[PDB]
Amino acid sequence: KREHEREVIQKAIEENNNFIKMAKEKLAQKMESNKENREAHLAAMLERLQEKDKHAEEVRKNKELKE
Amino acid sequence: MREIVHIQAGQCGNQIGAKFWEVISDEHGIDPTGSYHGDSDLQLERINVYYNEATGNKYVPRAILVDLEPGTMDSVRSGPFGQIFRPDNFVFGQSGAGNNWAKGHYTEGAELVDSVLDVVRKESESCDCLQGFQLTHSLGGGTGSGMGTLLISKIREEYPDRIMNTFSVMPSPKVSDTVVEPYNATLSVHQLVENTDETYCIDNEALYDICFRTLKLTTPTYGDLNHLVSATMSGVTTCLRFPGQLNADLRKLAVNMVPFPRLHFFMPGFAPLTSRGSQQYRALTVPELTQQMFDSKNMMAACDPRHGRYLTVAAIFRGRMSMKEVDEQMLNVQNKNSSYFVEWIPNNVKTAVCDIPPRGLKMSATFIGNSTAIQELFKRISEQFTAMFRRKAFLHWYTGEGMDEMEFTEAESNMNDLVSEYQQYQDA
Ligand SMILES: Nc1nc2c(ncn2[C@@H]2O[C@H](COP(=O)(O)OP(=O)(O)O)[C@@H](O)[C@H]2O)c(=O)[nH]1
Ligand SMILES: [Mg+2]
Repeated sequence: KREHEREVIQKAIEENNNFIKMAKEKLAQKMESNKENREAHLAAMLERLQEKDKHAEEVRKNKELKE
Repeated sequence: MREIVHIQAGQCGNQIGAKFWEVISDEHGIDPTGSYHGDSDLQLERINVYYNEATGNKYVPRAILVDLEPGTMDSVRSGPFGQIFRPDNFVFGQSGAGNNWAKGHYTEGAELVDSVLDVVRKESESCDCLQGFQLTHSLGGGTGSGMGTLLISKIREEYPDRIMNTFSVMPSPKVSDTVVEPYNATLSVHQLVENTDETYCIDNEALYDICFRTLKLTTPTYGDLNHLVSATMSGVTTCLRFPGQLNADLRKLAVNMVPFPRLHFFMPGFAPLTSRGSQQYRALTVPELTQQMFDSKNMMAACDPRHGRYLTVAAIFRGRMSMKEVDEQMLNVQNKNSSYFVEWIPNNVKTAVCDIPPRGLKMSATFIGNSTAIQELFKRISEQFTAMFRRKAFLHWYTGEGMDEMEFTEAESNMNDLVSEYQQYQDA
């Protein structure tokens, strides 16, 4: 009986720690995946605007090479 | 053997426990100071059973008060007889047990139990000859029930040759705090069946019905219920406390009352049934005491005695009366109703008389029966347990403290075994 009582309290500690562990890890994966996605959505927007400057350079270039 | 160590656990345990010490203290002439101020010598002859003498000459209850919450123990300490208890015998945690057997038995109670056993050891060591232990608790909550049965297991390990007895309050939906009471009660019974020698079943169903139907109290409080409990308790411990021939210690009571080790759950009865404060003026005749004490309506466990058979009965008559008339009336009951007393235990009804009546009555009778009808009590709890347990309802309160469903399954099966074991002897 004493050994059984020891096992029950250990089970309870183990499950409470597992819940804390797993909540800590799911949250950290979520905050990481989110930072990455936000960043990739911004990098893509900035790249699209980068291609607009590259097209405007090329258009001014195309003007001057005509007289 | 002389000394009994008393343990009261949880809200119910400590509330009935305080009333018990109040009632027996008045009978032994002890006042709130711990000072004797009585006339008779019968009062002091066996005072050592329940009281320690510490020079004064003052009398200190051999009583340990246990809870996981401080609330009810502060109530006791500033209560009427509050000053009498040894302050070191107050053992409390802070966090409570939330009506949860698993918290009392496995998590919160485990944290507190060693401190209780230190106080038990300290009391046990001052004893010439410890008889054993009595515990007052309920089965429906978490502390009295879960921690109370933890304590019993640990007391049995450290004192395996001592008698363990309980006054156990069984829950009822009629007077109920939580839905989990049947879970807590089933888990507790499983323990009681293995680790006590004798258990007085105090049924909150019965106490409610007596208050409602018989005492004409339209809304019973705990106070009203406890008045019946403290009268029954005073009655069942009379032969332990006063000079007397039979059932005079805890082991002799067990030997006469318990024919098979598992069947040790007793139905107490009391007569006359009185309410608090309001006095009765006409004393009862010996024939009236004897008829009322055996009446289902005077039973403290809601079981119909005509639905089973009596294995053994102890009867205690209190007051100045005719012992010849007692023998005759006691003999009359048995001869009139002989089919209700098992024929394979000869002379299974024993009677004691004590001269000292309880406060406020000139005559009283207390009944202790080992009937196979007690099975009705366990069937009722079993039904309530299964209604929930088949949908596993409310179980998360228990698995959250480390328990598996298996433990519930085992506790249920053992209680069903007890039921069918009673049915075995009701038909033999
Ligand atoms: N007869 C009686 N029953 C009580 C009393 N207090 C609580 N109960 C019952 O006891 C059970 C709850 O247990 P309680 O002792 O309050 O919880 P604990 O402190 O965790 O042991 C329920 O069945 C209540 O109906 C009381 O003073 N008298
Ligand atoms: Mg309570």
